[PDB]
Amino acid sequence: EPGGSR
Amino acid sequence: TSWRSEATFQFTVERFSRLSESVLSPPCFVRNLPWKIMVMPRFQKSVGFFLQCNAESDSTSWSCHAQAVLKIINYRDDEKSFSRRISHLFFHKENDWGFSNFMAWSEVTDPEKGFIDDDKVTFEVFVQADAPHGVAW
Repeated sequence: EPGGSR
Repeated sequence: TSWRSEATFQFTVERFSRLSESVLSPPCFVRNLPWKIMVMPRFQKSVGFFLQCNAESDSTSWSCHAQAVLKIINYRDDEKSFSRRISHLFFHKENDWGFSNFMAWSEVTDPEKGFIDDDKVTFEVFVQADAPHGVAW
């Protein structure tokens, strides 16, 4: 699933 | 104008096969905020494709909810372009959103697939954002 890059 | 509620912009990454650090596109203003495409290799292996919002600002009071279509353009046939959709509340602690594994690296760099040409890959973002909070009071 989508999320932040870090 | 920069107050537009939506927009489509692109960023072509050069020497793609040699990408080793994350790259950022110039800003595209929507709801008067700077939005940028972020690309990075993840685990050769996969392509990291993220959408970033107002990252430079030192403000910690802003927030903007937006939906968007992240797409890797297929130059040979746009129906073969691959895209994923996102919906996210951007703010200082979560200023970007996307997929660390958006596409297999081997697929995007496959010269026979149509996504890469002269080691260049074009990324596109269609973002629809609501009015921001904590910015223009």
